[PDB]
Amino acid sequence: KVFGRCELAAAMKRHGLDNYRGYSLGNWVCAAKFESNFNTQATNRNTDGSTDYGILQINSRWWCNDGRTPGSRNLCNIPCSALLSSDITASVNCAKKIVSDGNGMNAWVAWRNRCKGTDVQAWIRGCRL
Ligand code: NA
Repeated sequence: KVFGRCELAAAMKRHGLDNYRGYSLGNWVCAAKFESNFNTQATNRNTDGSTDYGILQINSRWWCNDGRTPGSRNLCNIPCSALLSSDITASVNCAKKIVSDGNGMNAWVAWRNRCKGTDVQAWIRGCRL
């Protein structure tokens, strides 16, 4: 599924992402914009052979099982495919564990490089939330 901006903002809020670990909804929407362009089916193969899955491009090295990332963990206790669902529940639950890991949203390199320190509230501007 390709979400609308305000549509994704609403889904993330509904699943308690807004101000989760102190990160406003605009941070989450910005990260999703640059990770996936709001496409739940987005995948990206990394050089290390791990893969990134879904609206927030969660990686198989730590967070999900894809059966093809040697020596990897599955800390969200999910098949990586669950992260490609039109239903963002698995992505949001897993993102809550990731953003709790110690480095906050710096875990998403694209959030650090493209969202961090920017006017992120622009990403929920005009949305009925
Ligand atoms: Na894994």
